[PDB]
Amino acid sequence: ADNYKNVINRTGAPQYMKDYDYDDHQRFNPFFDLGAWHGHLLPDGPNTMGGFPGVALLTEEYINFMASNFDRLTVWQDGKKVDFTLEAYSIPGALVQKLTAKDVQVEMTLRFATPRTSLLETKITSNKPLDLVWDGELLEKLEAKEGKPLSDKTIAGEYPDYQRKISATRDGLKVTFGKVRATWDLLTSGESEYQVHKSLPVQTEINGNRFTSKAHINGSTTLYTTYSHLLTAQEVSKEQMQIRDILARPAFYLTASQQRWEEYLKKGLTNPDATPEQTRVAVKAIETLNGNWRSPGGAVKFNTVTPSVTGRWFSGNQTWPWDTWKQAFAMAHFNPDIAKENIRAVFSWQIQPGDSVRPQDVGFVPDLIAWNLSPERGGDGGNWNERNTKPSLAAWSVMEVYNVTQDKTWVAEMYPKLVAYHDWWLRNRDHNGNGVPEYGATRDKAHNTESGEMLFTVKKGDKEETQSGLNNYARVVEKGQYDSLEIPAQVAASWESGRDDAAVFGFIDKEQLDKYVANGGKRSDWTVKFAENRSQDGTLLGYSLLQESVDQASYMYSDNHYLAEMATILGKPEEAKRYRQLAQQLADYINTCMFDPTTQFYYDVRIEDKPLANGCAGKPIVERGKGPEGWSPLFNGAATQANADAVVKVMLDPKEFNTFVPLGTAALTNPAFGADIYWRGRVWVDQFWFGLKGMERYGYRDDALKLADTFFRHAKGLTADGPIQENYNPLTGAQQGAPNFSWSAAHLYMLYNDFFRK
Amino acid sequence: ADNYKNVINRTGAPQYMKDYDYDDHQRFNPFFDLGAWHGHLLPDGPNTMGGFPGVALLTEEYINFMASNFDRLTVWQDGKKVDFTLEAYSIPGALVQKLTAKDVQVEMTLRFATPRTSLLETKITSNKPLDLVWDGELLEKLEAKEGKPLSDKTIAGEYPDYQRKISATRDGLKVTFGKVRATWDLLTSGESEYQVHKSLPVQTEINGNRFTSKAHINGSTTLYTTYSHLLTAQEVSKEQMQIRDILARPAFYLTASQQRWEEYLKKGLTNPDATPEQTRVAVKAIETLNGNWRSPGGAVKFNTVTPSVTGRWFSGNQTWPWDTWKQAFAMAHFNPDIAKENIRAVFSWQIQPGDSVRPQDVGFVPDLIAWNLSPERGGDGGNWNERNTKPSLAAWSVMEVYNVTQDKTWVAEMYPKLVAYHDWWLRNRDHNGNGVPEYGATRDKAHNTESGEMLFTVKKGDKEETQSGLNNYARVVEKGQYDSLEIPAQVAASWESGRDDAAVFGFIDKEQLDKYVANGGKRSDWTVKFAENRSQDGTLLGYSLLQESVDQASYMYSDNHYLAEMATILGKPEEAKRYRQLAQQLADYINTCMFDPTTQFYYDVRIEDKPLANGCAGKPIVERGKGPEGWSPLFNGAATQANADAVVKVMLDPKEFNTFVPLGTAALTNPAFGADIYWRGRVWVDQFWFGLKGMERYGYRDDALKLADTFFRHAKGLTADGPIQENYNPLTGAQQGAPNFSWSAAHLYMLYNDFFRK
Ligand SMILES: [Ca+2]
Ligand SMILES: [Ca+2]
Repeated sequence: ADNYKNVINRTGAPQYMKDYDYDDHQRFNPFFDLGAWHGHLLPDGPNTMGGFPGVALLTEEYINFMASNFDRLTVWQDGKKVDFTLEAYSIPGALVQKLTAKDVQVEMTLRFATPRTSLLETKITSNKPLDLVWDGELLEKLEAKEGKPLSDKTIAGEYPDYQRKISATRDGLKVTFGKVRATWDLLTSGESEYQVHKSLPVQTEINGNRFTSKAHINGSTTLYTTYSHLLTAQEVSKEQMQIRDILARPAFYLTASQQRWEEYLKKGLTNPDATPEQTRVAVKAIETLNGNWRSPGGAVKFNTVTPSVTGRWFSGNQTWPWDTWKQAFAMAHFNPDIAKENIRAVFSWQIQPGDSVRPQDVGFVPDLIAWNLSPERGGDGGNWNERNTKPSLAAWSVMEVYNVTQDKTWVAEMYPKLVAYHDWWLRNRDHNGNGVPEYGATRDKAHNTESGEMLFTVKKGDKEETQSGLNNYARVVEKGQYDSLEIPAQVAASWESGRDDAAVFGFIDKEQLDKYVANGGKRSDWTVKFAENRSQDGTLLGYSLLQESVDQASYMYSDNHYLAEMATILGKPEEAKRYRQLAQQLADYINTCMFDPTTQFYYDVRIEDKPLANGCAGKPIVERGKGPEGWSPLFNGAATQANADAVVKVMLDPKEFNTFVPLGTAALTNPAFGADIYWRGRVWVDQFWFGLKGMERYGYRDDALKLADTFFRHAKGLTADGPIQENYNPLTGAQQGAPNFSWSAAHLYMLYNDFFRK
Repeated sequence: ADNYKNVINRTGAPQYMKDYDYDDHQRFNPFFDLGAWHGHLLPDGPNTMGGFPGVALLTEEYINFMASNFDRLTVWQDGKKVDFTLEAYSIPGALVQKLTAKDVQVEMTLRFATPRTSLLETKITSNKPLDLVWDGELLEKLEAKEGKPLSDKTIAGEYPDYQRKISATRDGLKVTFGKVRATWDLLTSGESEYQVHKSLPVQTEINGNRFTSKAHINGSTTLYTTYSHLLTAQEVSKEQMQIRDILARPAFYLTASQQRWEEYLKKGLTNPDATPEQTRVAVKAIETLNGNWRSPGGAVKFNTVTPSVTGRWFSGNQTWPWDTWKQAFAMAHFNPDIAKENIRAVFSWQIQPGDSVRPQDVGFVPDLIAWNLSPERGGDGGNWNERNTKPSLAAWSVMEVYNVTQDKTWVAEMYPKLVAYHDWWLRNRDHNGNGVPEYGATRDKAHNTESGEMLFTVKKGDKEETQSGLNNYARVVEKGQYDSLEIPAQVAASWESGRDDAAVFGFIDKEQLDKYVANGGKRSDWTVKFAENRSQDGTLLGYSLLQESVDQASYMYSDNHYLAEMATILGKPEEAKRYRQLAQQLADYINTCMFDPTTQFYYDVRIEDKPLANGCAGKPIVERGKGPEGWSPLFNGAATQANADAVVKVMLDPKEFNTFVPLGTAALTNPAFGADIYWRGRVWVDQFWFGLKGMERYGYRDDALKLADTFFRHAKGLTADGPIQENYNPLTGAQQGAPNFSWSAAHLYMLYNDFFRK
């Protein structure tokens, strides 16, 4: 671990609870481990030297800073303060700082000991007795963006019930917090606490929101301190015995952390052809993913991994299916225990028969689960969402854990859950019943009235009229006399696709649409019709875009392929043959229906009023341009060799996808292309890797290696010490997105192992 | 009428269907009369000379231009066009233009003949034979704002089904229109037509959207032409016999129009002490109101008057109660037949027992009625609104008609309808049941769910959350952890008050609010709580602001006061005694509860959690500042002399309301004051006149006369030829609002009658 110092800049001295960057994400990168609910930063100068500033608290679903300096050590001799020089750095699994002075030296090492407690070793070297002083102060200011205050609002003024208080204890001190149910900002139980326990007797003076503690030592000695963020009264009670254990045998906990991390690196850094710089990227990915891992909390009874511990809306233990599949696929190779847990977390809330909220969605996996359940399920959580799910690469992910562990009991455990999810797609996301799914949405309070009528708002100029009923919707779409049409259910469908702004789903701005029509196209070519899915008895099951997506179909091909393998592993030959048959049928549909012989590429197809003579639901939507979904059949292995050869030529074309940073979310030729548009131009690491793997699968590994090299040389900040983000401008390589982004980290790790090299 | 040429500039050559000003109103002022559904403009120069350009069609609920030049005459002799010099002007009730040449002259007079037809007299004087040519062309461009096109969209491109078509006929030509149901822009039945009939045979050639008609005359001759905009097949059939009668006795129709207008002027201009300039303003008001008068159309079976025939959202026959009361009050003095009809139109849709939509609203008068009924009543109209009503000055208006006509049958006719409306307020707009109504909203699809749960949206940052249920609402308001709360029913309540952005109703911008709090005030001081009103058996009747408005209480005083007067006139002494008692109780409440001695003014009171010891629902809301409602008790006669004396001192204070243009919608001292804010500073003619009348009622006629003079000398454009608008900046006198605004015209006329003097 010592070979990788400061892979990510973890220094910082927060002055606001919400010390955000331009996109509302915490602008510092705290160290979290063991799935804990609090993190720490490194001192950035004389003002924070002696402690690890920026205590970051994960308040159920958000990350909020508690203080800048807190338990910062200063040393005194003969009544005079010792003058230290600072050296601070992070390593995978720990924060370290060394203070050097003539007669006194201090070496502090901070590692995590339990899912709720971090351990600080303060090794003091001194030839004479000394007086120690620790100080701390809770933050007062509420919000800032890029170092500048957004307002003069204070934490206490904004949250009168927070009522933070510092109290002395028999072996340290604790901060207590009142109950705050700020749905989108701060969530506490009224029983949460931040505790500080120490190995020596200390003298504490509390002055409101600041404190000063003193202690006298006789000479060189090593003290131990535990820091714990406990979210409930039960957690507080349970942790006490652990804290006692930690202080009694601190060496065991330091060693356990050290060995655990040596193992992550040993198991994960498996590419001997990688350069030191490329290996460092892999380590950054490992640090990022492990930092985003959260232990069980609230409604989530399993360890999980979120998109970003520092993200505005991705913190706490908020978990999404899409992210989980890629996260677990990567983590299977270095932290398999958590990879498995993350998958379990998502499936733990899979809809069961007789569900109290949506019995018509058996097998469904929620878009978002978190500490707090939605009001529909008895909680007060505002994030918990069941309006949609995400593209399914669940089987792919489960199989990867097996590839590494060869644990058949893991397959036995997950198989029935994967089958239930697989079956749900076919019942609730197959409007025309041809076995090829569509992205869509569920029946929900945000999508329809009490009686089941689909809600929608028509916008024209400054007029906004809300209506309901599929019939009325049909009439409105026909006339097309509106500037825009907002359908909550269709918005949810865009979320279900994983690319809510992609051109293929009808997203194009006025400027682009005008040019399109000016070139001979019709604005109606961009209208994606919507439909409801009802059972044979008339029961509303959900909704579907009247369009079948080629990536969706390819993921379904993958699902069947892996389910067939699992069935074989479990000794279920007949089920294996069925899935093998389902896979073949999907491959044939993908190749016959979604491949356009003329443009030599794959596209989505509309579910037209009547199917084509060949049985296809509709023709490929070539007019909306080419996108990454085009190589989904290659990545998933549904493509024929000839069609793959054709797609690869387009991918390598500099006028299409072979840009400064290759394989973006829309070809340069796409009418809705935008170099800065998230899903209509920007390059995402997952789609990029899918592309290279698809290329490799059909015999083009040499070309994939070339594109990977281009990516390594052009993707901005790759070899720097900044946090991992979400995407890149394809022309400039400039980064955008939330810092410490999990799925980017996951695919960067995959790239390191599969395509990066000297 | 000849003494008033060009009172309003009616010249113009529209080049767009929507030739709008900066606020989306048609930038020209077409001549409309007899309640017809089409209007004409005067030629602006050589380009339009020979015809009356800018055919304006009232397409059910909107005003849309059809063409610039249409049926424009040019005269030819020996193949050479006769060169004419132009003279054109409008007079009350007619448009006139004269073309002068050496040996040829043409005199054209255009007046309206029926509620669907205008008549043009073309008198040609010539010493030699001549070849006549009439030409026209339909507009092509869709929209522009003050001359600058808003896009390159064409009419046909925007409305593919409009399919305008010109066809030749044996006696002229016609333009037919396809069926267009563009709710917010253009409404046609698919059977509407614009017909041109002439007294002399002409050969018409059609070329796409343009036409040319030719005829040869042997010398001086006078021809007659009729122009008719017919909106339905039935109207088309019915008008034919009218056109025949018109062409058989053209001079009789011209005379009838002339006489009708001489009568309007004789009846209306009765102030012998007015200056020529002040009289001209009265004439402009008369022309404006008569132009906004519409004959029966669609669902409205009575003649009515709209806020503005040229308004973006006030055209067609859209009618509101608030406007109607003031419109009829003024029109009683010159066009009483239509004043009565306007009142009848509003009450024709008053809710009756057993109503199919809102049986719980018997007596209720809709906020907006128009050609097309709402979908809830079987139509496809989007304007028809029953989410709320308007302040009630219905009795006051009905009484003015009686004061002029002395027709007791009129009072007998309206009395029961007024009584029903009176009773509705007490049942559905008195949340705490103390007999003092509040402004509120009805049960509506836009306000609540099918089960009757009140809808509302909570906004925090970029997060929006639509919830339902009064209990949930109460909680949200208690926590106050939001930036804004959007409640459809409360929005409708602001519409019912007639001042949707008034300070007293909680409307204040961030800057102003931050300043208020910085000065020691509480932000919650501007929070107006809301409540539902339910009957004994639990039926939802509607909603009420938890606030009793002083103007509302004063209008209820007025209602009872005038009903008592009517009961006496109708010989119902016991009913009179009851209304007198109710009026008395309201006056006592207004004087005891809403008057604040300290600031010498009246204010709304909150309906506090518990009433005050004296029985008042709450303390006057003095902290939100003073507004025009403060003198409502004076205008309506509810104030005691002592309280009136106090209020008048504040009104005449230049640091409060006695500004450049006096008596605006918010005192200069109001914390939410804004010189350009419609309801928080701007001066409206109705509130101004209410103030002068209130002043006069309590002995201050001298001061009211002075303010009237100040208004006449300071209100911008008053003596110019521009159309009447909505309001004025109190500091500069600058105008804003829809052109040809009815209620401003109504009150300007009242000012002419009551206070304007030499
Ligand atoms: Ca399908
Ligand atoms: Ca009341």
